[PDB]
Amino acid sequence: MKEFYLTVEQIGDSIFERYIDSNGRERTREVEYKPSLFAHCPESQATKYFDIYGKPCTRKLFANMRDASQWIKRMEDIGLEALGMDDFKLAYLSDTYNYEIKYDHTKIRVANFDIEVTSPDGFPEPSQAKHPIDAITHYDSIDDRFYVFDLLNSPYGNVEEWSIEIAAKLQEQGGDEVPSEIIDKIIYMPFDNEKELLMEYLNFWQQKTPVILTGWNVESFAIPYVYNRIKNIFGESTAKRLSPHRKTRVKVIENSREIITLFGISVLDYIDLYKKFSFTNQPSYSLDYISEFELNVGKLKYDGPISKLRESNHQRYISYNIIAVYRVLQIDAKRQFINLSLDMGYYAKIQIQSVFSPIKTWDAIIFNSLKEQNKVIPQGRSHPVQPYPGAFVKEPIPNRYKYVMSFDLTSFYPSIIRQVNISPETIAGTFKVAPLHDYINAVAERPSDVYSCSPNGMMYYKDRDGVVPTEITKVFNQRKEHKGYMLAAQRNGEIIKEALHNPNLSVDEPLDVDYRFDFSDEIKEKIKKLSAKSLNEMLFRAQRTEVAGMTAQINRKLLINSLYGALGNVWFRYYDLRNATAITTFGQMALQWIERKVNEYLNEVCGTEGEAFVLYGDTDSIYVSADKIIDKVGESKFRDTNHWVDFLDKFARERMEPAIDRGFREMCEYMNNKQHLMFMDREAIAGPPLGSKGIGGFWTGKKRYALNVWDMEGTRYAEPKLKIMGLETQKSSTPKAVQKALKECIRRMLQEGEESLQEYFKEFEKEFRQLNYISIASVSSANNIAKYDVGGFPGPKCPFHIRGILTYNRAIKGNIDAPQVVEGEKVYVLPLREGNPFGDKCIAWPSGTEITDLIKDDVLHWMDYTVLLEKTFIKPLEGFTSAAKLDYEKKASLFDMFD
DNA sequence: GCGGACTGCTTACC
Ligand SMILES: Cc1cn([C@H]2C[C@H](O)[C@@H](COP(=O)(O)OP(=O)(O)OP(=O)(O)O)O2)c(=O)[nH]c1=O
Ligand SMILES: [Ca+2]
Ligand SMILES: [Ca+2]
Ligand SMILES: [Ca+2]
Ligand SMILES: [Ca+2]
Ligand SMILES: [Ca+2]
Ligand SMILES: [Ca+2]
Ligand code: NA
Ligand code: NA
Ligand code: NA
Ligand code: NA
Ligand code: NA
Ligand code: NA
Repeated sequence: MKEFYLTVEQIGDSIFERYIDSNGRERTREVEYKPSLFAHCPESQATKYFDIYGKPCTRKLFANMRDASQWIKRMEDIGLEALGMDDFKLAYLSDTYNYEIKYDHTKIRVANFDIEVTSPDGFPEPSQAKHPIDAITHYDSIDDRFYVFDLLNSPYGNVEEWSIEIAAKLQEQGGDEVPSEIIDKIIYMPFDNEKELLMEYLNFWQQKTPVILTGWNVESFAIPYVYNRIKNIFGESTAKRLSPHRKTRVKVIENSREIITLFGISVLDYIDLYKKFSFTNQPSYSLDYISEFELNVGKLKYDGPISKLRESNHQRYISYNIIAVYRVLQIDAKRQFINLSLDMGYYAKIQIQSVFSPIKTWDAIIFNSLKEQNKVIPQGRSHPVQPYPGAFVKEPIPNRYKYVMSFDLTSFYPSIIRQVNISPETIAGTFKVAPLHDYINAVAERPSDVYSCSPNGMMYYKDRDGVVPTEITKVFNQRKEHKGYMLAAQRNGEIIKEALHNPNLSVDEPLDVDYRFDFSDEIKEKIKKLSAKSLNEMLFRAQRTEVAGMTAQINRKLLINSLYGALGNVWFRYYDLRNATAITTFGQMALQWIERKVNEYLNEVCGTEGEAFVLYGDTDSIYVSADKIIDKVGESKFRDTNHWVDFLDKFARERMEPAIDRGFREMCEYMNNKQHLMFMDREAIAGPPLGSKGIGGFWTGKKRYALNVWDMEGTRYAEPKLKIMGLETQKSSTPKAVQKALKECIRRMLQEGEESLQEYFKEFEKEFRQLNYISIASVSSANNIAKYDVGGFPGPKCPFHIRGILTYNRAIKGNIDAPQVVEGEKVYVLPLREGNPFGDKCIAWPSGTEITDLIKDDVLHWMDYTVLLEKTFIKPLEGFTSAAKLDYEKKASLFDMFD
């Protein structure tokens, strides 16, 4: 097989690399890499190297990496540019692996681990590491085994061995319900003291050294705690055995927080993977909370506080440690962020941990792309931060909208890049710009007949291929493939959801199919014969396939969009606001241009004139009021809801899209662009159910609307799905129960009507005080707590949630055992009625947790339900209903005087 | 006593 790297590090004049050889074995080699950098030279000096602008350069080979660094500094002192890859690790990887890396994941040691630390005095600071590590579970992906290190003897208690029999038993059975599919993969090891556990762990680590190291919060807790604990006990030299190169780096942040860097290891903390790649914003990021959200597994329920869990129930203590490690594996099997990371990493030829940085990722990609043409990359330069203009957003008239069709452009900014051919080395020149609306209205003089143009004034060559458009097209093509798989899985999902209305009573088995492809007629035929058993399991498998596809497409989308954004970041080698602005300005033109073209087409094809059909639009989308389109054919001529949905689908697909294609084709001509790539396709088909009192949709303002959707990008929903953007139902700061209640109000408004809404509202208002306090608590990040802390009391302009935290601190003040609110993390927030014993109007505590028993009963007693209902529920509901022009409560009328 | 304008903070949409 082709060789491929695992990890790479620069240590002085040496590149330390771990790699899988052509025989499949893991090796490690120390290479004294001789890097090359470049300097401009006279034209007369023949060469094969040129910078991206065509200027010749001479290659400077250095005896070592240190000599190359010094040269860079002297070239700075002289005042001349030093070209080439200054991150020598990237240069090494590029040289060593001059080919598309095909890797074998089964050969990469992926380690998932989690540790337990009993601490009687609050959170055990990893920097201090004063308390014993009394449990470690370490999953090795090559062995496919859970290595469990259990401390039986500790200054905090002596305990019996953990029982795997009991662990496997149902909770109802007194057991721990450690998933049966892993019981056989557990390798259990008890220890009579910590030193022996730790030393044993280090020896295990040496035989099975992680390449990818992950887990939940491993970077901020597990790793630094293990490192410092071992360092405190055995000394630093022993601690450094955690690095296959015996080199670590302690980077410190004073508030004492430490982040350790283990050379030769790529740490991908899963919480960081999840935050960057999941596209969620969660009220809490405890593994308990995320596991529930992702896998629908129950919360690991134990009696008593964690600080006393080991002493009282060591059996469950260890089982929960094992389960916590497995839950991250389960989440990854679903989301597949480790696969994504490996993929990206080997594509760009970077350290795997650098997938968190789109700039490093693209710098490496572009660099490799340019290296192949014997071209030389420019030196990084210093730039001041500058604001610059972005997308256009249409101000919508607040109102209801019965029938709505939406259209969106495909990969807008990356497409704009490819079309215009925007790249650092494809810049041709500039032109005198007319006001933006002159280009939008097609009044302005054609910018150029020789070059490709943006309305920001930039001109680019139409013949020369750009390195940026070239490499952004490659990833875009990947993105497009996976989206195909995603949508197919989605369409298959719906097919199964409908079939679940004819559950055929029988004992059957789930059909063998690749959900990434639209079910064949044969398969669709079979499906209509299965029962809830086989159907529900195919639905699950279809949804897992869809999610896997989502991860792959949405993060390649993120990557390419991040290349756009990078052009607007001063730390990007190819930073250039000429290009970044060329993209955004072109975008503003494109959108408002098609707004006009679409309006023109519809006023004509409908017959009317001067009517505004586009009611809203954001960046690259338009929402077309389709009332007049439906009215033409009249509602009578429709058999059911699905009928007119078919109608609009066909209408948009047959008439509107070709018209839009024509509109953009002309625009591309106007700007003399390299290639027409403005592909606007239909998005949503929304409207109330046929013959109902539902309003279909509504807008309250920019980025705040709801739509009752029947079709989305070709997927016809078995049941109508609510598309809600911006509204309180979508925000993580909104209490769970309020989100749910607000959503039902919206569903009722859009699907059923005013009467139904008032019915539900009256009900919710009556019963809402029985809601669990957590479900009705607000959520918020807690930044700069100390900034507003004046003697434990709110300083000037102290934010509401911060006030709540202070209230909390005072309430628990003194109790070293009470849960502490962490700077930067999130908190639940509740209002307290006047006269409460807390001495303030609100209180806050760490999100995703029950508030400490110390004060729980008092908080429950003094909750201000009235303020809760009015601030979090009624006010937003008032905004929804006012805009749509409805009332959530029956108004008083002249009829109120009749019996 | 408190509404309207401005600010900080937070969390959306693209
Ligand atoms: C979502 C998102 C969009 N944008 C910009 C660039 C996008 O092209 C533009 C529109 O975003 P989107 O229309 O939401 O997504 P997309 O057009 O890039 O690709 P697709 O529609 O097929 O899913 O807004 C960002 O810069 N960053 C982002 O995270
Ligand atoms: Ca011993
Ligand atoms: Ca788009
Ligand atoms: Ca059936
Ligand atoms: Ca054209
Ligand atoms: Ca099309
Ligand atoms: Ca689309
Ligand atoms: Na833990
Ligand atoms: Na159970
Ligand atoms: Na120490
Ligand atoms: Na049937
Ligand atoms: Na006309
Ligand atoms: Na969009």
